[PDB]
Amino acid sequence: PSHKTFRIKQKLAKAQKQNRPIPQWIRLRTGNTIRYNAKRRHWRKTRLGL
Amino acid sequence: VNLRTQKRLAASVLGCGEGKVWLDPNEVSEISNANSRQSIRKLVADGLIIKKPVTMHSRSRARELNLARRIGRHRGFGKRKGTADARMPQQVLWM
Amino acid sequence: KVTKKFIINASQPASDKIFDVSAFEKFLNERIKVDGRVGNLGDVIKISQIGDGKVEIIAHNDLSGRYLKYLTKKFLKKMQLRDWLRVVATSKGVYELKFYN
Amino acid sequence: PQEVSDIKKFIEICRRKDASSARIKKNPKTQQIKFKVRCQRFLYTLVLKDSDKAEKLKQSLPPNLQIKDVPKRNKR
RNA sequence: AUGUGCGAAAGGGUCCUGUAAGCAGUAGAGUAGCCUUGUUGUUACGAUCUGCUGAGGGUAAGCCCUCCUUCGCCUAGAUUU
RNA sequence: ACUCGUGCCCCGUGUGGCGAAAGGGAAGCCGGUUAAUAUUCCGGCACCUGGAUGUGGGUUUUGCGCGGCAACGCAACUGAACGCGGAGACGACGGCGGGGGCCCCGGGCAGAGUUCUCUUUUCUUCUUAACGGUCUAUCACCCUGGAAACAGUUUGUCUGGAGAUAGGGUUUAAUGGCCGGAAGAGCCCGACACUUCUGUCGGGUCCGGUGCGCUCUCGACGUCCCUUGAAAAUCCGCGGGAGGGAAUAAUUCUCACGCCAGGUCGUACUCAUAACCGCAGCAGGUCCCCAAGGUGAACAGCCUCUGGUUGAUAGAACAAUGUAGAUAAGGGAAGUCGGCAAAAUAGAUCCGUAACUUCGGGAAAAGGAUUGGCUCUAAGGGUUGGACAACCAACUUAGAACUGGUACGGACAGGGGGAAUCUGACUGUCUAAUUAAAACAUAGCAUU
RNA sequence: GUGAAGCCAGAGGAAACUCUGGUGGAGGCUCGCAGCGGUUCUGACGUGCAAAUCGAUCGUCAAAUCUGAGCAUGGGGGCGAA
Ligand SMILES: [Mg+2]
Ligand SMILES: [Mg+2]
Ligand SMILES: [Mg+2]
Ligand SMILES: [Mg+2]
Ligand SMILES: [Mg+2]
Ligand SMILES: [Mg+2]
Ligand SMILES: [Mg+2]
Ligand SMILES: [Mg+2]
Ligand SMILES: [Mg+2]
Ligand SMILES: [Mg+2]
Ligand SMILES: [Mg+2]
Ligand SMILES: [Mg+2]
Ligand SMILES: [Mg+2]
Ligand SMILES: [Mg+2]
Ligand SMILES: [Mg+2]
Ligand SMILES: [Mg+2]
Ligand SMILES: [Mg+2]
Ligand SMILES: [Mg+2]
Ligand SMILES: [Mg+2]
Ligand SMILES: [Mg+2]
Ligand SMILES: [Mg+2]
Ligand SMILES: [Mg+2]
Ligand SMILES: [Mg+2]
Ligand SMILES: [Mg+2]
Ligand SMILES: [Mg+2]
Ligand SMILES: [Mg+2]
Ligand SMILES: [Mg+2]
Ligand SMILES: [Mg+2]
Ligand SMILES: [Mg+2]
Ligand SMILES: [Mg+2]
Ligand SMILES: [Mg+2]
Ligand SMILES: [Mg+2]
Ligand SMILES: [Mg+2]
Ligand SMILES: [Mg+2]
Ligand SMILES: [Mg+2]
Ligand SMILES: [Mg+2]
Ligand SMILES: [Mg+2]
Ligand SMILES: [Mg+2]
Ligand SMILES: [Mg+2]
Ligand SMILES: [Mg+2]
Ligand SMILES: [Mg+2]
Ligand SMILES: [Mg+2]
Ligand SMILES: [Mg+2]
Ligand SMILES: [Mg+2]
Ligand SMILES: [Mg+2]
Ligand SMILES: [Mg+2]
Ligand SMILES: [Mg+2]
Ligand SMILES: [Mg+2]
Ligand SMILES: [Mg+2]
Ligand SMILES: [Mg+2]
Ligand SMILES: [Mg+2]
Ligand SMILES: [Mg+2]
Ligand SMILES: [Mg+2]
Ligand SMILES: [Mg+2]
Repeated sequence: PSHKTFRIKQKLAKAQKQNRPIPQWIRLRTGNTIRYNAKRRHWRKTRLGL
Repeated sequence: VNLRTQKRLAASVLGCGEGKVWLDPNEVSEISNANSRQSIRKLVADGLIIKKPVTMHSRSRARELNLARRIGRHRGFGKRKGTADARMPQQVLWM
Repeated sequence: KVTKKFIINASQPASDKIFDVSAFEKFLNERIKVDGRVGNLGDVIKISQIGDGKVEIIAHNDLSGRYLKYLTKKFLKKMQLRDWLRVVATSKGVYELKFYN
Repeated sequence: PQEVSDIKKFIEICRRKDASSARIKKNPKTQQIKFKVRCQRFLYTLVLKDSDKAEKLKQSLPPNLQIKDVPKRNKR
């Protein structure tokens, strides 16, 4: 809702900041195995528990 | 060429609904570059964006019926659906 | 008796020779209504022209400049000049014809 | 906003230390002249019906505080 | 694939409905607004009625006729034996 | 109370926190602005709370205002403890009255639509915030006076020797009038600049009426209860009278003006046939606010304006069987476990209405007639003159003639009815997802 | 829609209380819209739109009416117009 607590707002901020694809230069490092962001979350797919 | 943004901005600027906003069919490319309320106002002043007039809705037939009923033309027993008290309350008459 | 003054200015189309001022004057004669009746001018309304492409309206009743504009539009529609001529007002009691096409 | 009834109280208000500015609004259609002075809390308006008293009040007002004439169609 | 051809209109016929829009009345229960002392006083509203008007509208979409009503079209294109 | 914090003197019955983004509660409105925020930004114009000390004003000098018969008034006009009171602070419903907004009607202004013909025509605009000043606005209260031949009075009631009618006042109560705000805004027209930088400049922005209208709010009445419909924080008044108050100087001031400050967190967007929950972009579910015109009793159905959509895989054809919507000659339940389904009835006005009954009902019992259009007539009000005339204003009812398709609640909307039996008195409740019932509950009765 | 108390007026009679016009606006009254519910079609659907929905028809609709948020009762426990 528009009414939010500071804690809830902060956690939403953290989720928004984590919602991104991985950097491209990561895949160029030696020994890299990360192909894509496996913890990607979408507001329509997976509900975050507050 | 997508003009939904232009239609929304023109509706906001003109204070009408988006169904009354008229965009020039022959100036679509020029209108698509507006992107701002100042430019929308400029296009409105230039006449490329126009607020369409409201759809007609007249009360002439209602007024004619009211006058005909004043002279008593459409108030027979076949024109009444409510009871006598619903049409003219006895309490109001007594008051 | 109170007197009201109106002016209809057709100077531009009159000079361009597309507006017939005398025909318009006779149109007011045959169309203006007093007491809900046509042909009852009865010296309460006088509609003589004043030469310079203008028709002058003396009224001794509550004759309305919009009735006048309505009659002017009716005459323009009758003579088929609505597509080029329009009736505008810029000050009190004066309506003139202007080209727009 | 507050209305000032008489010229003496209006000028006494204009002499105040907190008087910031003043402006004359001329309404020719009503033949009215309004002298408005902006103080800290309130805007004080004095209404006059003639131009002679308006001119004499304008020339008798304190000269330190600035006076404007309210141009038609004030810009944003 | 030149035809008693095919198609689109139109016309006529058949059929269905029921007398179109507009104009005019001395027909219309009446009413009003100016005058001539009325006998149509001239007008202005008025469901409706009468005449033009068995009119007008529709009619093959699975109705009929038109080698001499009108306007178009044609001896193809492709596949297989 | 001291140069310095630490020396004392009074009161005491109490002596925690959390708990409402719909309860209580200090204070902000208008215009403009962005791609996306705005009662938060910008401009103008305000308010509240707290703290400080000024200028003016008022009061006094052994003292703490003045006026009014009074209700009370006025710009202030001292007031500790201790106490008293008020506000916060309260149900549901009914009719009535006032106010705002909306709707409607008339005239005018500007623009637009129509204009074979007709239409002084149809539509749209014509605005005024918070905050203040000023004048009013029912109930109540005060003064005079003393009422039966009782009077005043509401739609309803009620009121009066515990003092009515009447006359004159005081006062609570603006979403009322005028003024400031404020036309400088907003809006509407009209005319001149131009790659842009700049738009610029003219004008206008009105007056009335109406009402069982809709919505909100306020007021005075009234009804119901074996039902009587929060608390606290906070704010105010008073009883009391503790302290203190330089005849040439401050003045323990709720008056006017003036000075300083107001931290923290939320604020996008959706709120749903796609932003939530139902595994999903699911015909389900999910709490509110605002609420136009016509018909009509009516937020019924049906049509329309503003606003919003035109989104739900498409094209062609029209077999059977379907799903949904209907119609059928004659018969009219012969069908079937069973009138299941469907049909029939239906609004309003006027007639007429049985058995039975707990006298309240039954009852819309049963049944019958009328209903359109047009042209008229009558009645039902307010104001002024001088018993009539004139002016103003809506609707509601009744009567008559004419007329057509013998039709008129022309769509929509809208009871089938009666004679009985079993059963539960009735209203109400339950097996969410096969049972709504005669089951449960109930008032009443009785027992412990 | 019906029209309970209370109230006004007029008729009778001798009394007492009879009657008749009105006013009024009571009721776990009634028709009926929204809401709430869920009778029948034993309709649709029945690998559905849906792990209970859809349509028509129905019950109730001013009070044992409907409903939000906060709070309480926790498994042999709770709560139950059962
Ligand atoms: Mg009514
Ligand atoms: Mg033919
Ligand atoms: Mg004809
Ligand atoms: Mg004929
Ligand atoms: Mg024919
Ligand atoms: Mg081959
Ligand atoms: Mg708390
Ligand atoms: Mg609150
Ligand atoms: Mg501010
Ligand atoms: Mg600002
Ligand atoms: Mg302060
Ligand atoms: Mg002093
Ligand atoms: Mg409360
Ligand atoms: Mg209405
Ligand atoms: Mg009007
Ligand atoms: Mg104002
Ligand atoms: Mg008195
Ligand atoms: Mg003003
Ligand atoms: Mg102006
Ligand atoms: Mg309400
Ligand atoms: Mg009202
Ligand atoms: Mg928002
Ligand atoms: Mg979901
Ligand atoms: Mg849903
Ligand atoms: Mg309506
Ligand atoms: Mg009506
Ligand atoms: Mg309706
Ligand atoms: Mg929308
Ligand atoms: Mg689909
Ligand atoms: Mg069938
Ligand atoms: Mg049959
Ligand atoms: Mg038959
Ligand atoms: Mg039969
Ligand atoms: Mg049988
Ligand atoms: Mg059989
Ligand atoms: Mg049935
Ligand atoms: Mg039926
Ligand atoms: Mg009875
Ligand atoms: Mg019976
Ligand atoms: Mg009957
Ligand atoms: Mg008749
Ligand atoms: Mg009938
Ligand atoms: Mg029924
Ligand atoms: Mg029962
Ligand atoms: Mg229950
Ligand atoms: Mg069940
Ligand atoms: Mg079970
Ligand atoms: Mg069931
Ligand atoms: Mg009931
Ligand atoms: Mg339901
Ligand atoms: Mg079934
Ligand atoms: Mg199936
Ligand atoms: Mg269902
Ligand atoms: Mg059906």
